[PDB]
Amino acid sequence: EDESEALRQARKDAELTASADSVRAYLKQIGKVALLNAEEEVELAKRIEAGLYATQLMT
Amino acid sequence: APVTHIWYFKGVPSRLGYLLDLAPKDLEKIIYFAAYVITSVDEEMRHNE
Repeated sequence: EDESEALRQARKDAELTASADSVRAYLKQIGKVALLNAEEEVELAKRIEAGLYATQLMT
Repeated sequence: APVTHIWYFKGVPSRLGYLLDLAPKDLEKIIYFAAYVITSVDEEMRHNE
């Protein structure tokens, strides 16, 4: 079903796998983080700008 | 970055596995970036903390 820990146990068991194919291992690796939206991109870019200004003023 | 010789990891008998007392599957997971391994651990700090 969609509950009772059967699906969760199957998912975690399949996630703790080998995947000897290097390309497939890389794909399963990238398939972790979710996608973003324009506001999140703008906020992240502002954070990077603040960080670079911070480090240049350190210098 | 370092690399491991294929002869002493993949073969009839796994020489790296025999030397380190590690299963070949776990060794492949270690040297192919599929599983982390604990290089060393402290005893005094763990004991007193």
